[PDB]
Amino acid sequence: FVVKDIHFEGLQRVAVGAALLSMPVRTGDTVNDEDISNTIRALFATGNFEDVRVLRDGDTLLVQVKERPTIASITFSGNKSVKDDMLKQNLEASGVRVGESLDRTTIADIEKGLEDFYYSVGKYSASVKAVVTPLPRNRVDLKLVFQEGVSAEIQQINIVGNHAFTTDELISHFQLRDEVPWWNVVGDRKYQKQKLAGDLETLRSYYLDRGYARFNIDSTQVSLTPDKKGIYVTVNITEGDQYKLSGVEVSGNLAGHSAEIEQLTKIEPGELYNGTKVTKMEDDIKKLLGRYGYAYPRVQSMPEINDADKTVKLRVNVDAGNRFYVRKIRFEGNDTSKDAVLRREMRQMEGAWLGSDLVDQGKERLNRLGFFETVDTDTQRVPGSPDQVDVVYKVKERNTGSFNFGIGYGTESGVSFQAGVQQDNWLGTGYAVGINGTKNDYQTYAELSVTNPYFTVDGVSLGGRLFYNDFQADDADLSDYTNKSYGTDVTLGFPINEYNSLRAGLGYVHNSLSNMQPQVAMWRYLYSMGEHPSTSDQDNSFKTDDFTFNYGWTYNKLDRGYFPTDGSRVNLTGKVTIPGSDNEYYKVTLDTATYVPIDDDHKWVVLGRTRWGYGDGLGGKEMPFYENFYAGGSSTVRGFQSNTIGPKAVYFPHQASNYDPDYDYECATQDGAKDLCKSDDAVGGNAMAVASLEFITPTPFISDKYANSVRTSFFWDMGTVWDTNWDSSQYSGYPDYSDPSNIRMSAGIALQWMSPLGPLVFSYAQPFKKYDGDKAEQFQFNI
Amino acid sequence: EVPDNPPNEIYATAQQKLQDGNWRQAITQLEALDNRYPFGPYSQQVQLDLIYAYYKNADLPLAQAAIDRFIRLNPTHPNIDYVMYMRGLTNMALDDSALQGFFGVDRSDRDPQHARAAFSDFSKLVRGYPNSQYTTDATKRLVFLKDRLAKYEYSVAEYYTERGAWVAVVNRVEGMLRDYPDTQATRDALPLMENAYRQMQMNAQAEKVAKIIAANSS
Amino acid sequence: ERVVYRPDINQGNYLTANDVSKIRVGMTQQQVAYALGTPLMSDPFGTNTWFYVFRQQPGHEGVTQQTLTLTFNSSGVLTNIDNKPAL
Amino acid sequence: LFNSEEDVVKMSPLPTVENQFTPTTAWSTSVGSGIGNFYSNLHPALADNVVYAADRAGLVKALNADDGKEIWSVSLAEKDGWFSKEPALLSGGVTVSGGHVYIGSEKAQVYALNTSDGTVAWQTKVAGEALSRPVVSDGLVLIHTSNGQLQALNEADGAVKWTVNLDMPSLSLRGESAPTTAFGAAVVGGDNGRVSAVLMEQGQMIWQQRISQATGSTEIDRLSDVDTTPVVVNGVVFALAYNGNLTALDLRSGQIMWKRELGSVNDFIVDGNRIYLVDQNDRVMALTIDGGVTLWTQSDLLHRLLTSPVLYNGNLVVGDSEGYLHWINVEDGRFVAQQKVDSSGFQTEPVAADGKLLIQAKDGTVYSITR
Amino acid sequence: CSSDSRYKRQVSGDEAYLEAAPLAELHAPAGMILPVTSGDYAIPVTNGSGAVGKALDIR
Repeated sequence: FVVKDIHFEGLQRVAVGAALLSMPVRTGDTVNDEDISNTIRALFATGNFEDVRVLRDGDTLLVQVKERPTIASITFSGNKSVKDDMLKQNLEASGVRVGESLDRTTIADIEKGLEDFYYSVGKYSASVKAVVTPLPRNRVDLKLVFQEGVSAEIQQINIVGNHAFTTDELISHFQLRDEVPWWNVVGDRKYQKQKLAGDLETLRSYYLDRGYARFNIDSTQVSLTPDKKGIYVTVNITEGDQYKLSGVEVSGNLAGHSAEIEQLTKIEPGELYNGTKVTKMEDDIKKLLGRYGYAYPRVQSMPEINDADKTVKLRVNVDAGNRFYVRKIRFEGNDTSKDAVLRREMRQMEGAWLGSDLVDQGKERLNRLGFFETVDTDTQRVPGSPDQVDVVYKVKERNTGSFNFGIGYGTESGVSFQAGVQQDNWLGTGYAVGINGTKNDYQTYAELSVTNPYFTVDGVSLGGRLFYNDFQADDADLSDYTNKSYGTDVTLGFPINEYNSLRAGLGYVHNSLSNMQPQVAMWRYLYSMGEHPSTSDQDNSFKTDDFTFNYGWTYNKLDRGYFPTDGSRVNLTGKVTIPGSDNEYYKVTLDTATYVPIDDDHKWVVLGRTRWGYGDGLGGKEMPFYENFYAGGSSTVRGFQSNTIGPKAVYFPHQASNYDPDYDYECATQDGAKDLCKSDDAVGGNAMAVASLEFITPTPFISDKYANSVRTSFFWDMGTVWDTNWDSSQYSGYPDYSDPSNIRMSAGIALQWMSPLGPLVFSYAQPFKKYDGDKAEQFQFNI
Repeated sequence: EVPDNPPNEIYATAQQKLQDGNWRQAITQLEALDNRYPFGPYSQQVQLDLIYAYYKNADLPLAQAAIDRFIRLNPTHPNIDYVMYMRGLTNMALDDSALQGFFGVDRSDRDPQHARAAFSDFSKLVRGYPNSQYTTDATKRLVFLKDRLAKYEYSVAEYYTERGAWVAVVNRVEGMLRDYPDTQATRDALPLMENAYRQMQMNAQAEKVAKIIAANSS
Repeated sequence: ERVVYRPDINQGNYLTANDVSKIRVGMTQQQVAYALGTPLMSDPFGTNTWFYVFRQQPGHEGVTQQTLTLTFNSSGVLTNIDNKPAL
Repeated sequence: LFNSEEDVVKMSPLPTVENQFTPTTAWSTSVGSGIGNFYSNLHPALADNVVYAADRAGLVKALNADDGKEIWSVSLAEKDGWFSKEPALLSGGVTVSGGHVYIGSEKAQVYALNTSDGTVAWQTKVAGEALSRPVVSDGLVLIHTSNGQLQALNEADGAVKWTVNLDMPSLSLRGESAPTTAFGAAVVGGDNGRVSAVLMEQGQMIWQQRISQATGSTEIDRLSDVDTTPVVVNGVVFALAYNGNLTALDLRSGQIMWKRELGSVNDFIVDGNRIYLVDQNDRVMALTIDGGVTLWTQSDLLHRLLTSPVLYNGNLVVGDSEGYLHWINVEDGRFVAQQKVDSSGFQTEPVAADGKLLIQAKDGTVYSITR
Repeated sequence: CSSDSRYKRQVSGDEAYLEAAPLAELHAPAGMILPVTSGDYAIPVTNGSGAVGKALDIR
């Protein structure tokens, strides 16, 4: 037989000639019946032809084909929290995907491959059925029933052969404490075989430090409890005996640092063997040789375990590299900010021997940078010299955009709103933009704030802040305390060290007031102003163009730009007045941020946030009441309304405010509340002492897609604001705050939420100790 | 968006929504073209259109993925010069594309990561197709791109001139001269190395660079 | 000026006194490079002048530097061990 | 509301509540917290009408086989160890031979409690817990442990004769692979899916025969650990593989007479020429001894988590882990009686002993049944 | 929805890159010879026949 025409009955990925070429008998080649069967298998060797029926019209071949190709979709059903793409990936481990050859044989290969995966999920009561659903002209949907019944659970690890400790104290020193003996309380358990893999060396490292160099885990028998749930394990171990580290005999290339390498391995001979200390002491040598330039130091300890006295003998084999490994360095991930911004954030320079932590401190400086999401590098050895490593600092930059909002219910009332947005160095410009402002009837506030933090080479933080508060506090007119405040604030930072950086600035505080509030602490500073404005009336205006000089300095040794976990930061900032001011005063403050990790996983770190402030006149004046300090609200003592903690002024017995809202906006005025009302809100202390005691807390029930910058954060908030300029005959039958014995107290949790608009903090705090004129807002809403 | 029609109807609606410019819909035709029906006679032109329509949807690495698809689908094609352009043309827009330019913020002191890769492809054009319609603009890419790749590592060579790492000046300045001793930045990094030896009491080696300035800056 | 508190900058690629004594005028580049490795600077311009040049900034007044050039010939055989300190 | 937070699997519990020979209790005297949540081979035994029963919480009784009153009682709650306390926790069943109640524990001890008081007349350790009830013969206590070790402990005073590893399972699985003495040879299964007869008197391999699959690269039963423990009625070793796959094979060579490598067999007894066997459907089926020829089967038992089919009061008795005792017709699979006497599910087999039907569930400890 | 998608045929909007930047060359003096372009920096110069700008058709 010799074929004159091959009949092609449906191929759909293999071409007409490409099928024909896979036929060992081509059109014109002679047909053998063995070639026909060879046409069957070799078109079965197409990997796309489900069935191949090679016949012939005498010789003229009739190759009737069924087709495997494109699986046009794959459907999952019963695809529970074990994700269907992972169920697709064991299906991809079955060689199956969308747009693929469907051999309809690998159905159970998907299934039993997933059922074996379902075993290694953590379940065993979990099955799966794959369903073929045909789509146009060869195509198929792969529907997939997943019959997942229930999961397995680790119940109790029976560690037999334990002759040094007890099993339960190991389980305590794997994870556990007690459960209500009128003492501490613990949690729950589930199965995974890698937790089994982890605790067995937590078993061994519990042996490796207490002696026990011939501790060995002999065997392990997981109980197949016949339920597919009960995971008990019968583990055979053997402590061998206690062992001692009885001597260090370090040898090899100690690179001329032999005493130092011996000093890291200064041990007690006969001390119970701590193999965990030994490998540490190897790493002590490695960073020693690393900081000595030897980027690749071999250090090989060897405990010659002397069972005859139940000791070990530490041979160490050390071998360092060469010094000048940091030949040059590279910088990647600087597509948005330049190299020299990231390049100046380093302590490791090229043309040097390796300081092993100079790479790391600069990476910690890059961790202290804040224009990042990741800090990484590629410290790659350029081959060709033992003085040759490229450190390719590849990092991921900032996630930008942040918003803050307040509402005055505009366009359903008077057009009233609070704005505010932060650009977080938009596009890595080295221009951090955060701009806010608000327009109500009460105020029409304007503000500007941006800086190039490095605008000149010495770290010129080119920050000019602007403000124009067209603030009136309008009830109907300029009757209750207008203040049109306007001007600028240009401030500059300069690094005095690598973790110490100074600050200095100037303020132009031009205020335009009218009909000020008919009260003591308002007029008392204005009595210190050289004015004597009307006690019983809001008819009193004020124009101050204050020329003020600002200053400060910061400490910065604390980890991360957007989720730190360890270290300390001090942030000095204050102000003072100069000639040309319309008032002579100072105002000094400081902020601190010190992180003490109780958990060494740093899921629980002490975060102490406290605020201090003091200010008075420079002689013959006061610090203004509008610069007197406050607390409450979103402050370090939250659970309050805003401006609750502080001194409480007294309205003079007042008449119309040049317009009194009738039995509204009460200032001891003519309509209501008259005859020496007391200003119940915190009008301000010229001194301040407040604190907030926060903690890192992990979120063990939250999808950690975003928890890298999400910090649930408990607190116990407490403090005072008090005026050292406070009167006490003016405030005789009124709140006196001349002393900081006004220690408020609240407690609760802060909920920092990483949005694409930045971290969003929210609080609930119940104030359980308060002082005069405090107000309480437990449902505390912050940004 | 993705149709399950016959592919030439999908290809008819493909070349519509390309010339309609419906790249949200044009790609979904061209994807339904070559993925559902991987036997298109236009599946080179579809994958030509895919590099096009991905880039026409500004899907730069997906144009590059359709490039590598077209590298895999048609490594025998007269429009790999297209690919070698659209490779770098991705890697032009893959490298620096921020909105920060109107306000006077540089992006060439920023990394030339894919501008290195664009220089590769626009050289791989003018190597692999030194004749094509795409080869002239790629030659127009390269001599311009070497100067963009000048100003990054010049800002590195100036950085060790800032650092006082004067060995690392010379390792960067000659590192520029090992990279591009034809850009104006290399003539002007040349005094930094001339400074660098001079600060390291290698004034004689520095005055060697002064005679190098006497030649190479000319 | 009068600054008292500053960041401080080192720069290695030096040679120790052991490193000078391992090598000699007449020794090859390689016999130098077996004990010292490469320098982090040489002369591409001119012959093999292997610059192990230390620098350091210890403060406002004064500077720390050990400039050492190992001038090898065209055969890479050492012709100069130019020990030169700061200034 | 609160119901909507959980997830389930399926069984079909108690078809055919039957009382045609209406079952009652012989007595009920519950030992304590018995067979427990471990892979457990502890089961009640009834000897001398002095019911030497034990739990896993230490307590070993001798109840009396009329009312279950304590003839003696002890506790194997040892007061020290590497769990800081050592109860009974028995990986072997109750073997009473002589003045010795031999029980193998998950404390790795095979005791021998003196049947007059229950005091440990000897205890000798085995390699970890046992896969096996103590099999006491030839001066030996035959234990096949979870480590696969056929062990021989001196049944009179306690002394290890030969600890011989034969068939440890593929992934250290569990299931009974108890060393049965047949033709002088210890015949062991193995939850590697195999079976082996081995000369018991030193632990010398007569043969080893892989029958069929175990867990590991062919994922099989953890709903019911299949006893590969061979019931060797005569020199055809009758056994199961660990995937349930039944076999009948030579005792001196392991040459297969016939084998069901189709076996979903959970429990299995050779009832004459009719091998009565609990499948994974928890159906009882009478295959032959010279084939898998179904002489009869059962549909009245279906998804029950059964025990082994035993005989008592003229009916095929089988309890289940739903705690329902059943009295099957010894022929074609029909109930005659059915009994819930359990406060639990009967994990252990109905011990049709002393003219009674002794049981002990995990917390439904010792009841005893007549009809 | 304000999110849209449309872009037609051209080389990228840097038409400065149709102009191939004037490179101020560096000839080494004698005895002071420096290395040359290495790495990616290799320009087989062919502005021999070929389209720039919009004329470069991509499809």
